[PDB]
Amino acid sequence: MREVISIHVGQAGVQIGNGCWELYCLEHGIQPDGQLPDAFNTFFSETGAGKHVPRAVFVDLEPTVVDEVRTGTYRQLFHPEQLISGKEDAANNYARGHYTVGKEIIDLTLDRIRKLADQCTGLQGFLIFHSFGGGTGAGFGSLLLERLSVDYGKKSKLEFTVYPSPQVSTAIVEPYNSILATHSMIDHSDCAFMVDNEALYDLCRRALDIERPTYTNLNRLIGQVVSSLTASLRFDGALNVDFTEFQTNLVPYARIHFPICSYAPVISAEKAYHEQLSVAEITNSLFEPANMMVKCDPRHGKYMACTLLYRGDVVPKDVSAAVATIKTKRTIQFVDWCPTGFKMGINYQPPTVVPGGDLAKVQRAVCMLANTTAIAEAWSRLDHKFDLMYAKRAFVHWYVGEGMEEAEFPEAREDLALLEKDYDEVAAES
Amino acid sequence: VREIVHIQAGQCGNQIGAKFWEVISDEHGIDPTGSYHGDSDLQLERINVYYNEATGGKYVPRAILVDLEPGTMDSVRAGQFGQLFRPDNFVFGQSGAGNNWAKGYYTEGQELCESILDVIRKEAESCDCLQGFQLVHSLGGGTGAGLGTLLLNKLREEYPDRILSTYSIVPSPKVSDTVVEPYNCTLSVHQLVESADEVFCIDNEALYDICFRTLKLTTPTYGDLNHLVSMVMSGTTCALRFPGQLNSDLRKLAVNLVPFPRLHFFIVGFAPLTSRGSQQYRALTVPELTSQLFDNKNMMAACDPRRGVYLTASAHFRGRMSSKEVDEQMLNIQARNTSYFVEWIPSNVKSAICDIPPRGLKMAATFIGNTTAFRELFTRVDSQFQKMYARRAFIHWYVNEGLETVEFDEARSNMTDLIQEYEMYET
Amino acid sequence: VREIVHIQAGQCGNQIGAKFWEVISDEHGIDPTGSYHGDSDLQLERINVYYNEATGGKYVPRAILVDLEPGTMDSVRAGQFGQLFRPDNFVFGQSGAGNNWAKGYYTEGQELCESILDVIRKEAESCDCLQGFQLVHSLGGGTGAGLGTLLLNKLREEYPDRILSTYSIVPSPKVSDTVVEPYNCTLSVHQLVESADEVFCIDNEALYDICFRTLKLTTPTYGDLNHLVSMVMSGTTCALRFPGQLNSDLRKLAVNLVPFPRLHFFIVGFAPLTSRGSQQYRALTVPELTSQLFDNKNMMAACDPRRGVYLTASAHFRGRMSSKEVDEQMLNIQARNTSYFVEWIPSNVKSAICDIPPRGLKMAATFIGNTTAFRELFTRVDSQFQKMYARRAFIHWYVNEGLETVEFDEARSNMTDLIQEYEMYET
Amino acid sequence: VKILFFLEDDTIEIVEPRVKNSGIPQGTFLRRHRAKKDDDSYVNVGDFHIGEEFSLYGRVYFIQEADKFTHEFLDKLNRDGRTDETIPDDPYIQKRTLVEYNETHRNR
Amino acid sequence: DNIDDLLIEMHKWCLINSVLFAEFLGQFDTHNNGEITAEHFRTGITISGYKLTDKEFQVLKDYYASETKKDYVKWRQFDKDVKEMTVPLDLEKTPQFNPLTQAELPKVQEIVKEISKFVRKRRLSLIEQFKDFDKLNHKKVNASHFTRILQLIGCYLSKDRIDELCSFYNDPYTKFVDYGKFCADVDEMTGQL
Ligand SMILES: Nc1nc2c(ncn2[C@@H]2O[C@H](COP(=O)(O)OP(=O)(O)OP(=O)(O)O)[C@@H](O)[C@H]2O)c(=O)[nH]1
Ligand SMILES: Nc1nc2c(ncn2[C@@H]2O[C@H](COP(=O)(O)OP(=O)(O)O)[C@@H](O)[C@H]2O)c(=O)[nH]1
Ligand SMILES: Nc1nc2c(ncn2[C@@H]2O[C@H](COP(=O)(O)OP(=O)(O)O)[C@@H](O)[C@H]2O)c(=O)[nH]1
Ligand SMILES: [Mg+2]
Repeated sequence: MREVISIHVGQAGVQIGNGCWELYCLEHGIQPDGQLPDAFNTFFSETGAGKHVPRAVFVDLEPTVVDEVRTGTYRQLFHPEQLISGKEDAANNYARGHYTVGKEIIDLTLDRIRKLADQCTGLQGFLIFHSFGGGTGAGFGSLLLERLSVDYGKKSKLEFTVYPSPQVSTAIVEPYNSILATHSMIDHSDCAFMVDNEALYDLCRRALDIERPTYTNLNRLIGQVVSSLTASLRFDGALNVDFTEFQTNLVPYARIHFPICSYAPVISAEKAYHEQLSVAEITNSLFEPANMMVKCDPRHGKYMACTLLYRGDVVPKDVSAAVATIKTKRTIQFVDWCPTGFKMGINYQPPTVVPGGDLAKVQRAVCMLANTTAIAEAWSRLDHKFDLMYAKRAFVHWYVGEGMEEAEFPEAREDLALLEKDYDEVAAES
Repeated sequence: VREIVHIQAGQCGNQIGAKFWEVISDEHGIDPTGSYHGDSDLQLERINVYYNEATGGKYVPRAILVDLEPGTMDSVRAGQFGQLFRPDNFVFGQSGAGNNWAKGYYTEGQELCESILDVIRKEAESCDCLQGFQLVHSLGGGTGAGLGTLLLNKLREEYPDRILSTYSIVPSPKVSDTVVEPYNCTLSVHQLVESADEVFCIDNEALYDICFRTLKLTTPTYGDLNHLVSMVMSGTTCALRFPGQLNSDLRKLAVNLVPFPRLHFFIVGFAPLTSRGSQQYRALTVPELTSQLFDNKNMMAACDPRRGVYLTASAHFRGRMSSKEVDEQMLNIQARNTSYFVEWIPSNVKSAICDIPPRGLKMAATFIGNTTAFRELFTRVDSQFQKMYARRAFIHWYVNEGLETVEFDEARSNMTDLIQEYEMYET
Repeated sequence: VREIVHIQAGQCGNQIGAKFWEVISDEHGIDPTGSYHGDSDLQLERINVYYNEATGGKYVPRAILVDLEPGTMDSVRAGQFGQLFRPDNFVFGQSGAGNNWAKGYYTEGQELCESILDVIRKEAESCDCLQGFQLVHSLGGGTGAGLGTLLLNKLREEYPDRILSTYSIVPSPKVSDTVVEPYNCTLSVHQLVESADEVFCIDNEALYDICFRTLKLTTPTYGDLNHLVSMVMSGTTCALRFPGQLNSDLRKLAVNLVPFPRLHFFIVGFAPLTSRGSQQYRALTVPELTSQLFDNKNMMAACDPRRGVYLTASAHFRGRMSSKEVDEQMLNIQARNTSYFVEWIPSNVKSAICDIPPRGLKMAATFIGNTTAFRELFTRVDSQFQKMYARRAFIHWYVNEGLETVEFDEARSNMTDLIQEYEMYET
Repeated sequence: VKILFFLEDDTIEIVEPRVKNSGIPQGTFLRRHRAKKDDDSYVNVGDFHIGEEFSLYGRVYFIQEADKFTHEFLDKLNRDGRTDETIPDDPYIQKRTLVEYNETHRNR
Repeated sequence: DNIDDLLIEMHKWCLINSVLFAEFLGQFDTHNNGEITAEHFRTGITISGYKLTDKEFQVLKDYYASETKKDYVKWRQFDKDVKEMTVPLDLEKTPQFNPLTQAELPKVQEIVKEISKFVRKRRLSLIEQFKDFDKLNHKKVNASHFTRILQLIGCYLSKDRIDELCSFYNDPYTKFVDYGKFCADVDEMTGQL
């Protein structure tokens, strides 16, 4: 019909994939074994005489995270080929995950992903997940994206990655891997989404009332974002949006693509009983910096074209009235050469709650993907952190010994500097 | 499948090894007869890391025991877990230790070296994979200091890729068991710096300090002293054996904490530690664990961090616990005490989480850090070495073995530069 | 129905043969009183290979015992299984052996030869089919070396087609029992080269070495030494006695291993062998067995193959085990040690898989191989035989019996070319 | 523990015996003073029996054995008793004694 | 669908994983009432790491429902109930015994005996032959592979009796065939080999 292929890289990618496919199973009503007690085709294939198999490939260079899926409850859902596990992880090193150990396994995975595309008559794009700080997410992700660019060409390659947090850090070498992967991603990706755990931690504690979250809670909120984005391709609606429609409307330039994400309403069960959750009420909440999934304030920058996706009870009237109200906000800035600024998509399928869920069953919801110059704030912090380490050459020996030539360190530094010039050159009005 | 090969040497290594194998055997649930009698399936998930299976459901560890005199081996045979070890893995000589570095390196080392190396090759090439080797020995002694460094060179020659992480015990500054400690420790430094990827330094004075102050024991025994060391060794490899929210193996640990090849000496510590009467009163949460780890009194090396500065630090946690709460402590403990970290490396504290804590303990943590406080440690041995070396005579027992007097100058030449190497990078 | 007739000569043959008939009595389940008391129906499938039935349910062996003095027979009679044997099969003289080959061959050999042959005729022509004969004798003594070679020629004259498989013990240089062994071995070799199809060589030095190295027996007696030999000859005929995935009997072995009629002296090897204090920890697998068989120390012939090159090799396996796992080891072991194999014959390693393993062992393996290292064995005796020839030594004892002095010259000349024959084929 | 009671003024004292490497501060467990039961009433000799659970200040103690003179004075008040119940073994002390058993016992 | 069996299963998951809920469920109690919202309990259970099924959820919510409010669950009562399974806190009162470390820790036999006949006659060891399929060392394999190896040995039994052995020797957690105890029973009935 019209299907989508998802690939997950690194432990972050596998765990995010675990939550996302959990959401797909209960949203279509598919049991863990693949049976039933519509759009199944878009995400599942009918193979086993009553049985559905998902169109997914999980990749990691170490077996622990994949073996959890192999031994977990959802093990019977996946074909064994779809779960690929390496022998020893990249040790948070970009050089080891790209040249030495990454090339040991690159051509194994590309066979499986090409094999799954043969069954996919209506393939319209790939969804790709990374952890920039991780060795496999960066080094192996770059090698996979470079090959997939020439293998298929004009097929949409969308990314949803975990950018490093502004101050929260778990790996020392995190700045090194992020910049090296930045050069690879910028040229080959059609459009790359960014989120960070630090902004999530604030959101799942303030609006959703959770004192001490884990990675499990963060992954479930990420699953909701992906479900709303793909809801247009999978359910009835009044304004559908395709993969080509987000990409053509959100990116005014080739290298400007990077959007930011937010979701509303995020709210607990007790709070939900007291409020009306009107279309204007949920729309107003998105634009506050507090709801942002990336810890950057839009007021530092400006707004280019935006996308809104509504689910459920929404009526096109209240969308236009709410968006018209948004245009009156002087606290929101738009560049002069984009007076239109919006595309809206409306779908009838409401969000689905989860066993052991974290959210309330809201009858209507909205998700936004928007491009802003405020992301240049994020790139500045990473750039400054890199120079301090590279000025005294703090970790070069690990990377050089595993195949990387030292000349790649300034080259990736130069590409980031050009990218920051691309953002500030565009931001100015004329 | 990341098998780890464990090597013990001498009186110090064998006692620590014997106690260490009690901890892991209990953790996985191995009966002293060698048969699994545990309580859960996860213990069998990756028991292959430290155990081999003999036909009959009996598991035997990948252990090698090395000594120059049989006296230490016979005590291990009569120990509680003596039946566990494979009989052919016991390699021993028929001559006294001598407490001499040159004698153990040249005279008795060569004959044992070839017999030992074949024994290692049996276990090294018996498993589907091998991540690295593990060494426990003393530097103040004769057998572990002399022969242990000789085997360390041969392991690197055959297996360059694998991780040669070592656990070492350093001669005590105030009162120690041996007169000729300065020579053996100084001579062993040069071999350790160039060959070993990771070095953990452990001092008996710190262990005694913990037993009084924290554990409130009246008469600390070597059994209690060796227990604390063994719990650190289990913590480092815990990520491989069990799942977790964020895995961190040995190669991850070395990449983060080692910015330059020669700066890889580490200080270690463990939390929580509580006296038997106080554990009723003590609340135990994530912030409580972080308090001990950075507290100077919990360090197992007698080197006060406050006199120096930190370069890198790594902490591991075990048990189900909030990911936010761990990440918040790392940020605060770094911002609160910015006077004790270098400006030119941000995010100096690495983190990791494991799912399953040790028996009895709901949560536990391990700390490995690198600091310039080691300059205190090698200052003490170098100062004592200078006084003894000006007295040319005690070298007499080293020269008869074949050791040239220039080796003492080269031995003093290199670690002096290592002390210098830590001096400049404080700036 | 491939019956094998057993012949035992001398003090060596009767001791080893008595132990051998214990082992087969164990495996088929024959009570010492001579009746079946076993546990499996497969044991009675092909017991006719080695046994006849006396009416009444009593089974007796196809064995003939030969000696010059009755002392050894009485030792066999009073043994645990002595009464099993047929009363009339004991053939003995009434004169001392003398340890003289000429006396054994000419004086007492002719008198005993005619009486022995008819006893052999009784067993040889009592069965439906007769594949070959089995000889056990020593080459250093006078009885087995002297009379054994005489009987070997007469067996070939009457029964050319049948396989005359022989097991021999070479006089161990520098160790062996008596003074005149180089004379006896030298004369016997010429008879062995032309007449016998297959010869297996066993040295007493290797049996002692294996016991100390592997079995860790402090006091190895002939009971243990003969037991290890009994396994190999039991394994060779096991293909005849039990079903398997790929059978290989004697005639298959001779065709594969023998490239030219005179190059057929073999070395034999057996695995597994483990000390009784370590058998529990050993992980017995198919690759583990392959390690022991080709290990140079497990050969019961004191001739190290690495000083030579291999020509043919054959391995036998007993157990329920994967054909692929077997077939892969040959290729791996042949490809790794290509420097030790001749390039004008590829696939130098033969195989077979038999089903039922021996008691106590889940699986076992047997090795028989041919190599140019036999030039080491014959060099020792030739040099030793040369020094007794120069001053004419004891030969006067041989002359009185009727041996012409030229017989010593032809005996050395034949072996001299045999040593040369292995030299040219190394190229 | 060791429970000491004074006939002169009805006060009570509890002293925990000191044990090698116990790791717990040992000694006087309750200072000599008059003890009020859970019923707000003073403890008396009429309360103590050999084999009966005696509670004081949130804790419960089990009376095991009495001193020789304690036996005699209680005999004149018909309060004697012998229970077969010894002190249950401390597992921690058991294991340390076995480790000390390992160090000391038998190479013979 | 059962309160007690689910409580026993949770306690077993506690003993194996060494986890206490008082950390997680005490977070949401901002007033220290001992009662929190039902949906925060639902979030707390998932955070705790156990994958509780929906059926178990409402049965727990119904049983531990409060009387002072709508849809409040007595988390302190639930947390205490699981804690008591380990050891009562009133042990300062003498009587209670603690679990120490030990309390914490015909058709089939006919087929077993015939299998024992085969192994005795053959001198087999089955434990080394199933090893090809129990990856991750759980020693429990799919029913098809368990059967499939059996005639790889060569004991061509009738199809229905093989499924009978799979039924009795079933491993409830993985729904697989547990061959660890199967091999022990087989070699025991064969005897010495
Ligand atoms: N939001 C979120 N982030 C995660 C999760 N798991 C891991 N991460 C991120 O992943 C990073 C850790 O690196 P890894 O998960 O090991 O990624 P990797 O590519 O496999 O790195 P290697 O293990 O060296 O191969 C951390 O910075 C986390 O922020 C998760 O479940 N949720
Ligand atoms: N921590 C600890 N130290 C020990 C133990 N046994 C011995 N030592 C110390 O190790 C140091 C060196 O011992 P030595 O016997 O010379 O070791 P070796 O000669 O290298 O094998 C001595 O100062 C001992 O005090 C033990 O069980 N634990
Ligand atoms: N392996 C082994 N060798 C033996 C045994 N008995 C004797 N021999 C050796 O056989 C050699 C010669 O034996 P001998 O008495 O001359 O036998 P005969 O001449 O054939 O009767 C001696 O050197 C012995 O060492 C035995 O039971 N086992
Ligand atoms: Mg990874």
